[PDB]
Amino acid sequence: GVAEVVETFKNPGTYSSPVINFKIASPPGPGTPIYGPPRDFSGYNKSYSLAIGKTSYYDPTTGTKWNDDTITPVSDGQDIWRGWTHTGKWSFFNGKAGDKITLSVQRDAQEASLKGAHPGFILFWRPEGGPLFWAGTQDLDEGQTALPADSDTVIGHVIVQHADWTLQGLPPKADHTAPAGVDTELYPMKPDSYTMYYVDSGYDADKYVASKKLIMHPTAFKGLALNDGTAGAFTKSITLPKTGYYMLYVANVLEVDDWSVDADGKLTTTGEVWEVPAKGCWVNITISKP
Ligand SMILES: [Ca+2]
Ligand SMILES: [Cu+2]
Ligand SMILES: [Hg+2]
Repeated sequence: GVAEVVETFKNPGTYSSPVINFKIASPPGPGTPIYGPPRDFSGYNKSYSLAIGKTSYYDPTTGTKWNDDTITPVSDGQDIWRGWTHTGKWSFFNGKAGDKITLSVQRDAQEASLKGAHPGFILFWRPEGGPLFWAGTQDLDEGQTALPADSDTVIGHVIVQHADWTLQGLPPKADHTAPAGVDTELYPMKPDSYTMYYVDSGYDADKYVASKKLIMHPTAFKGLALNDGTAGAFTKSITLPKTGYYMLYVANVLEVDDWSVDADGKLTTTGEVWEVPAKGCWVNITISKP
């Protein structure tokens, strides 16, 4: 591994390369929007707070699973539920090859004792070096010549958490470029495709109640479990493999007594750990150096 998941563009569609926003902080509602500052962690020792949806990270409500064909036995890599792109929250940073940093997500100071959050993340590298405008994708098909402020494209509405992610069949694009340094044999710049290269991912595996279980796959994400004895938080050391622009996705794993997905793919749970206030589930992402 890692697996590579290859999507086929379709607009309207799940894999329509929709735009994400780096300020939106309010929970999966509307609800009435809350926007904060853009979550740029460039320079590091930055920290931002925002709300994450109940099952966003490993999300049966997506009705979508993928499978990871790089796991032996392949049985162990199947029916991996996707995360939701838009009930997670997106951030970015610019950085340098070899940069040694530490990512921490934990319950927000003001929710410090409410049980619920089991944050996880995915970190991607975008060899294009910056936000990617692509005309004819979902939210850029109305004559736009640029991305809206504080926004960027991602492949689709339901995301893979342990794979390189490729979109193919895009409206032909003559200016799909990378900067001078990028090895375009390893990281090709296609007229009709782009890839989000996997960097790292993990989630908080510490339960609030040892008898309970996480809405999480039995085996496929074994390498991604993060255990530190503290429910509601994880920390992770990350060395940046490349110079340039990184895209960070953070979302939530839900703890339950039991859960089930019925024939019509409806999600049911019992005994949810979810003591979450009117304002929603708030976490704080900090990237520090070191
Ligand atoms: Ca933990
Ligand atoms: Cu979405
Ligand atoms: Hg919560």
